[PDB]
Amino acid sequence: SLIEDARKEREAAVAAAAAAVPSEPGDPLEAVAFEEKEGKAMLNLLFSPRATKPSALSRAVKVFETFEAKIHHLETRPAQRPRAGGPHLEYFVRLEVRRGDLAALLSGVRQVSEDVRSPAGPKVPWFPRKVSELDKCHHLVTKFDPDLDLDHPGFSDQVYRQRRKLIAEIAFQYRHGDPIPRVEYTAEEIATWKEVYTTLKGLYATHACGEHLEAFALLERFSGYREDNIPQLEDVSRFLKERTGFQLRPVAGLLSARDFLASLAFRVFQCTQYIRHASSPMHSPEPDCCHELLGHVPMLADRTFAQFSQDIGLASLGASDEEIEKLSTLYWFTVEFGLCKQNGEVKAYGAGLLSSYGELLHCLSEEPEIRAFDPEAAAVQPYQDQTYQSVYFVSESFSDAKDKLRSYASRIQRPFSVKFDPYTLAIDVLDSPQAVRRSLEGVQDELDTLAHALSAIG
Amino acid sequence: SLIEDARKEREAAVAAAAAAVPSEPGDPLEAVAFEEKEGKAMLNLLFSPRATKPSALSRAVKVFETFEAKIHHLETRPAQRPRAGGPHLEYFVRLEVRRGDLAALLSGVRQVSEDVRSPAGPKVPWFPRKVSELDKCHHLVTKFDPDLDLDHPGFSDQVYRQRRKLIAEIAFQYRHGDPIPRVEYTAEEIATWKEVYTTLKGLYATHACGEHLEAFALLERFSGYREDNIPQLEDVSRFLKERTGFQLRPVAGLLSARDFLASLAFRVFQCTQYIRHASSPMHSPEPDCCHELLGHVPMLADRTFAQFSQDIGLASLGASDEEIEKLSTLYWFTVEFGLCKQNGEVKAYGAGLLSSYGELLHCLSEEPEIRAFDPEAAAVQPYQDQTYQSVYFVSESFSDAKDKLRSYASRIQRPFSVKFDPYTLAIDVLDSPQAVRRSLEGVQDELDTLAHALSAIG
Amino acid sequence: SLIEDARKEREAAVAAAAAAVPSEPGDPLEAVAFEEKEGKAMLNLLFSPRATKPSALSRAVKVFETFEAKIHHLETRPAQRPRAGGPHLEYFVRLEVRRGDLAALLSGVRQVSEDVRSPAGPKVPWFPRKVSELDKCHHLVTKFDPDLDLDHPGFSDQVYRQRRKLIAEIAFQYRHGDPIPRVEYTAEEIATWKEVYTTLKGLYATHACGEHLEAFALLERFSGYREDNIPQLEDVSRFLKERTGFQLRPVAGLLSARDFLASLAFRVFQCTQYIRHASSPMHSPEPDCCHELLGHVPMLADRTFAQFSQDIGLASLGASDEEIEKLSTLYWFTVEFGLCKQNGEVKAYGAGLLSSYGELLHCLSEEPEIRAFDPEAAAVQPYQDQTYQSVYFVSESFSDAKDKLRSYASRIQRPFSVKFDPYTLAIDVLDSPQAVRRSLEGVQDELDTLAHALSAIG
Amino acid sequence: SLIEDARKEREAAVAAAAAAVPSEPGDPLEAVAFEEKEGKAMLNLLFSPRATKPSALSRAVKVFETFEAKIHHLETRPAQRPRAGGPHLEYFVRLEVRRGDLAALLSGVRQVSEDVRSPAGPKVPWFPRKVSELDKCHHLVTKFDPDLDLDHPGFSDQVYRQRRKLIAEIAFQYRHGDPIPRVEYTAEEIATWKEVYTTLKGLYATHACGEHLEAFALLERFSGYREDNIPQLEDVSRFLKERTGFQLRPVAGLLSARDFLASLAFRVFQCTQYIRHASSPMHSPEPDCCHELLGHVPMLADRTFAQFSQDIGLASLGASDEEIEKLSTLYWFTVEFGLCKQNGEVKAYGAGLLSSYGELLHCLSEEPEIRAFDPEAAAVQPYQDQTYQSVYFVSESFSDAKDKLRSYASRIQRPFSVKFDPYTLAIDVLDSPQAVRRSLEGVQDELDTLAHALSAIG
Ligand SMILES: NCCc1ccc(O)c(O)c1
Ligand SMILES: NCCc1ccc(O)c(O)c1
Ligand SMILES: NCCc1ccc(O)c(O)c1
Ligand SMILES: NCCc1ccc(O)c(O)c1
Ligand SMILES: [Fe+3]
Ligand SMILES: [Fe+3]
Ligand SMILES: [Fe+3]
Ligand SMILES: [Fe+3]
Repeated sequence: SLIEDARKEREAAVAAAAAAVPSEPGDPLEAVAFEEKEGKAMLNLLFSPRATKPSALSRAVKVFETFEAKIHHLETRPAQRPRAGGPHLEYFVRLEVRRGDLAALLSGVRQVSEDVRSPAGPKVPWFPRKVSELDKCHHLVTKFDPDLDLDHPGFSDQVYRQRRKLIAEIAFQYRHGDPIPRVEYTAEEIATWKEVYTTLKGLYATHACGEHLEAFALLERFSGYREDNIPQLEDVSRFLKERTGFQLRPVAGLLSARDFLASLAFRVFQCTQYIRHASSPMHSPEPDCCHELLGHVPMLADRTFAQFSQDIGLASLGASDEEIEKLSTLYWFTVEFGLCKQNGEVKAYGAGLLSSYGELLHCLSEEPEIRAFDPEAAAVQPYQDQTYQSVYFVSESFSDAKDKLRSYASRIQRPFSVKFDPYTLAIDVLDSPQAVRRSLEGVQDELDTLAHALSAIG
Repeated sequence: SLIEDARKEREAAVAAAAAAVPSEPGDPLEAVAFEEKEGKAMLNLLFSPRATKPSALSRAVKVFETFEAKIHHLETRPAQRPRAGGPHLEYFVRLEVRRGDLAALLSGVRQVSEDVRSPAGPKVPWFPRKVSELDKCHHLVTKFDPDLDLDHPGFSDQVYRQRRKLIAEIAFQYRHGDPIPRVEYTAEEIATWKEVYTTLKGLYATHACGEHLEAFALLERFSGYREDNIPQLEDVSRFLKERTGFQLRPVAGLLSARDFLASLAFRVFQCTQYIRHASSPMHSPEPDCCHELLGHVPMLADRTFAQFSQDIGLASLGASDEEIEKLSTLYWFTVEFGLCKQNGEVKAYGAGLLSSYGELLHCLSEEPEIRAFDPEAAAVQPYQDQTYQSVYFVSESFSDAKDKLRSYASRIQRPFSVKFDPYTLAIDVLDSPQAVRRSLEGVQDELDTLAHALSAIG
Repeated sequence: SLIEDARKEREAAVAAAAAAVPSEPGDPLEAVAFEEKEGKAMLNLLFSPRATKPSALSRAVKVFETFEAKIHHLETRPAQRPRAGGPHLEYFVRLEVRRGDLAALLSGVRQVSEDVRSPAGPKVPWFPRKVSELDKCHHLVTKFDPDLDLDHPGFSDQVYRQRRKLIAEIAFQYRHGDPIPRVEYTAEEIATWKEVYTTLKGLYATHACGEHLEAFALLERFSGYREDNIPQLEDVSRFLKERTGFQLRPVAGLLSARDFLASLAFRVFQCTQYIRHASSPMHSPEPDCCHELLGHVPMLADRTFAQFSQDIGLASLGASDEEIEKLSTLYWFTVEFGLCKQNGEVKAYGAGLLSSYGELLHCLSEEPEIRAFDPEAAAVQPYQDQTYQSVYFVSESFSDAKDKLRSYASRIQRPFSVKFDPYTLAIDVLDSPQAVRRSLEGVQDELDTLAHALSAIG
Repeated sequence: SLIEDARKEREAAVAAAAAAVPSEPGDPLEAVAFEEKEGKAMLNLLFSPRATKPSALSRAVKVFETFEAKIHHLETRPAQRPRAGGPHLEYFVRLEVRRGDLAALLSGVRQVSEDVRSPAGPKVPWFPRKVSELDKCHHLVTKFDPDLDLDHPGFSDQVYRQRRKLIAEIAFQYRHGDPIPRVEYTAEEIATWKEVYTTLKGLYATHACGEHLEAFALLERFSGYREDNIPQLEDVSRFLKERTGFQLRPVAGLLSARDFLASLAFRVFQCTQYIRHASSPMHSPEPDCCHELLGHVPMLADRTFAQFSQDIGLASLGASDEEIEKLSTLYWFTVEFGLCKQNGEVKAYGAGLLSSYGELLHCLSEEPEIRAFDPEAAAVQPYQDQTYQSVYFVSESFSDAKDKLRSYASRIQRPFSVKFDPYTLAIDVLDSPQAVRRSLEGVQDELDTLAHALSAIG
């Protein structure tokens, strides 16, 4: 339903854009996007006048100086000179005018251009830079939003509502760096956990990826994945951070696509503490604690898989809503439902595959269609809800998927790039060569250390 | 007094070696170092027989097979062939014999060699690999050890003893990953903190490094470095981790040199919660909470300085006690007492310099001797205790010190090398090329990401 | 016929091995391979005695010291300890004994082992290190060897024999660094060249790779590829060196597979000055000057293709005869007959494809089988002679072929590796980490230069 | 006298600039630098009008469109916004106008600005990109220029003039890629060569760098550096190319500073075939064949020294005349006269040091001043002519000099950067990130090859 989530997010965004028009029409000056800085407003205007004699842009620049505005950058470059037949007439302005004088001279600039817009298109969808703001803003932007899910199967029990309230309070009031508040579990949830644990463990020897099996074995040895005791979150978070360098974060409510992908970028995984309804233990209408504990968490213990997911998250940064949907679809057809070709046979590592017993049976059956993984194909192919998936993609080696994702991100246009810093666990934008040099200096230092090591050995 | 600490550690180690002889002399088989594995014992013997005709090593290897021992690696190579005049006769054995049969055939091997030893010298001083064991073992190895310091100035007040008990309980019972337990502060300690804060802040505008000043300003803005409220440890730890990727760890008792250097390697700094005695606010007999908060913590906020310290810690890994002393001396003459040449004039960034008002006055005065920093010279030059330092080293740029330390580590012999992983914050030994290739793969992946970024920009 | 050449070379080598046995049998000491150094002989012996009690290797090492031999390295390590079920009993010796005393004590060592051999297997097939020896030794090893080719079509004309004599004299007496001696061309050869040039150029607009077309256009513009004048070798060599960093070398006679691959490694291509027989202008029984000028030379102007060929040559270094055959087959199915998928359609870049008009027609026809390129598949699939090829491999991008060859070389076992130095155009073996560090230093210097450039730009 | 050469070159250049004014003054449109392309002229104009109300730049841009000109890039950005107090008012234009209409509308643009210039300053001093043009253009630019040197000591003999004619004909008519035309030597020159060879070899055991000594030994072993036979140029060129990857080029006449530095960049060294005058064998008024054969050639055989010289040459590319003088001075105080600190004592490797017996005696004497090498200090300190040098710089390790030169080039501003390609021995400008990525791809490929090698070893 995450593709549904991405579609809902993008349609909500476009509706907001569809509602971003002034209530009162009739003003041709309503499309001039501007922002105000230090009492004045900095903005931009583009003109596309045809032919060559009508070059009255002087009047427009006679407008700009009419109020002693602060010009950041004026430029003019008639089109069809660098490329012919694809661009159109344009000339770039960026200027700061007194907010009162801004409209006054924009009235005069209306005497120069009528049928064009500002040259600056979509600037960027905002994204965090460090883990701290990732928690702080995305809890503030996700405040006061309870989940109803009444029409969903079950969820009519008041005790379920109280448990949801408790989980929401724990997650929403949780800050970064803090330890996971331990949550109790009565007999019903632990019994359901025991049932699902037994049913899934008895079949995990089959159809499952060997990495998943070994990760599960190590976790049940250390973290305590047993039918009797449902594991908490702090212990598994510590284990993952220690070995795979990964950690979790409790969350509830309607998570967007963007925040989830940002979390994925920061090598942190959002999670929910409560589990599915006891009336429906075989499947859950919404992914729950057991879903991640058995579908996401185990295969997430792989260093290469974690790196691949992190690369996905990195590519997700600052991407437009369409690209967000594409990345969500790729996640669905790779992480939630992913197939591997190892030891000759095909095994399953998908989270959704590793979270539903019926889907576990169906995935390796011959009824559903299976094909080799393709980034673009997985990014276009649609999904289904409340029904078994019939189309699957297989990746024999996670390295192959990683490099394919590298290529996909490379061909994905962005006005910048993104680098991750595990030292401070931060994100440094890549829009000027100076940051590239800064990163390369550390790269060279690591290379020198490696050379010293190589000299030492032998 | 850390050079004194390193000297005490090495003399204790050699005394243990001086006490590692059997109580009963007269057995020429007491020097055969051996360890027992799986019911049998794996060990090694070397022989240096002169001339060339006495080559009765066959008898020794007639000894080895006399009990069907498990031979790991037998080798023989007469000396003076590769290098002449510096080595001596040797031949390497490594074998596993039944622990009962081991001594029985060693009796026969005594018929072959008498005046030689085992070929395996010092294997390695054990060191941790991840942060978890760094806490767990080094708290278990440092258990049940209270500090007396009665002869030290003050410390006769029972309330001071109770405060020391509280700090020791907090630190010794603190585990990795846990948040810092907040510790209260009565009027006396906060008043002393206010006094020292005022006295040091009023002079930090002078004689101090600009990095220290800006770090202090940022901390007092965010962490709350003010005379009224003494800052805690969790907040500053969070700040350092967020910006400089550094964290602290409470500790008490007699810290060795080795564990401190290992902590330094893991980008974690050991610290004490209590402060100096109110009777002696001008100086402390032992470094305290204010010492690190004002001497270590501020300058530690520098990315380059933190990296330099981390490189020091990395070089410290597995080093023999003599090298431990050398590294301690370098730390004393660089971190505790370090001078920088910036903006034309000379400023101070040393922790001890930035922790004593009298030493702050004395350091930039013309009475003490000042010279340019040299790694070897700082590693040989001695110290003094309870008195102002007269010899100082200056480093105009922390990068220069960093590369000099790189060179010093390069010329420092080790049977391996060390690499740091900030993703999982772990340590991977460097003794086989395969680990080098593993690291280089990630290096190449980062290079590919940088190339993609460079393609994107422009 | 190059696969035939590789097969002939390997069967000749094994026949020499089959003839490397002493004429007089009956001596169990005839299999002890040894070499003599400075009046003594350095060699090695292996023993595989079963069980554990028969450990009379002492007697063998009682043999070694019986003549005061010079022992380089004695080792002993019973098998089934590191790996069980695949190895067998062994222990390594390497020793130098007086050449007269060598056989005398080998007689005694025969009292210890009878059914085993020396531990050192195939050391290496010798290969050059620089361009100079590549010319000097491989002309000395290929001296006094005329080509007969009488049974081949044509070649009964005495004038053809005289032309072959002239070409052989020019090539065989040509030294490295010298300019190409210009060779005249009478009316017959230039007329045949005009005919083949017209026929191939009229069709090169079709079925041919765009890189080939542009390279041919540039060459005919500069080098002078025209039907009227047959181009010489010095001009095209200068052009290739200037642009693609490649050069040619005249050669005749029966070229082995090894020397050709070594030349390929050194970014130099062996060539013949004479052309095919006028009686058979449509096809040649043996590749000639026009074959390379139109099949090899043009596509060789590609930087990426030249790099790919150079990587092939690099992988060829020191490879055993079987691997030589594999590399030859890969060259045949990639260089001589290679298909590319560009601009949607499939084009041909194979040298043999680009050298035969009939094969040019046949290659893009639907009768022959066409498949995607696979390194292993192309290395196993056989060939045919004097008949059109029915099986072809296609590579959409030369980079894909390059990385596949990288992988193939990686999985190809060698006791060392090879690096190329275009500064001195030499080859440095890679068998010790020190050379790796030496190379990495230059790599880091280039990285620093790139960082300086990046800082400068912008 | 090379500093004199650089000074003469720069004063000639500025005199040409001082003579680049129109013969007829009085036209305020004579300073508008313009170039004509495809029948029209592309150029640029800058205006610095004070205050803010006089913003009549519209009129100037009303001028530009008055003839339907082709505008490449118009920009406007008032100063004091990004940086205050150091820049002045400016706005950038670059436009192409009909060459007849260009002056016509420039007349109107004179009504807008009078006291300013074009915004494009010095574009670049032209430099070659490959070895071929380096020879072709710099022989065409240096055509018909005989050397007089009559006032110089000796050189009154007609036979000397004839020898100079022969050398000039050989060098000036020599093309790249061609072998060195061998030049005969009568009894007088070979006798002088024998004398200087004996005198310099008898002292080269002293005061000389060990690298020079070993290089000389290897050359006299192979190339044939003996008093009886004066060595030619082709043999030594082959030797240097084979080992150090360096080659020579005959040249005569008044060589500029720029062409010499470009040659140095291309790892090629200009040289003269004739030698000094027999009347003055102890010293030469101008450097000759023996000077380079004994001063430049031997120490040039060092890989590190050759790399350092190549880095100097690389930095020299496109540098302005002042920077050319700086580089020349650095060459004089490093290559011509350089001191090294090895084995404890100080030795000499300077070319001029290694070319004059009297200067050889004087250099290691205590009369001249000796100091540690500094790039800036050597780039500012002046010289003397026909007299012994009194000031010398010493570099203990050529790597130190190399990295200091790296830093000096880094701080040297250029609108681009330079990279060398030994594969095709070419120069690729570094002004766009795409070329950086192209280079980095090959760097990564070499890294992958190194990783494969490292995997193979062990
Ligand atoms: N993004 C939609 C919610 C979600 C998150 C993580 C999962 O593993 C999953 O199956 C579903
Ligand atoms: N190592 C001795 C104790 C110590 C630790 C850190 C310091 O900064 C300091 O001044 C003293
Ligand atoms: N190696 C066999 C001879 C040969 C060499 C080069 C070729 O391009 C070719 O077609 C044939
Ligand atoms: N550049 C001035 C001429 C010159 C060139 C090379 C030298 O080594 C030298 O001493 C003098
Ligand atoms: Fe899931
Ligand atoms: Fe301190
Ligand atoms: Fe061919
Ligand atoms: Fe010189």
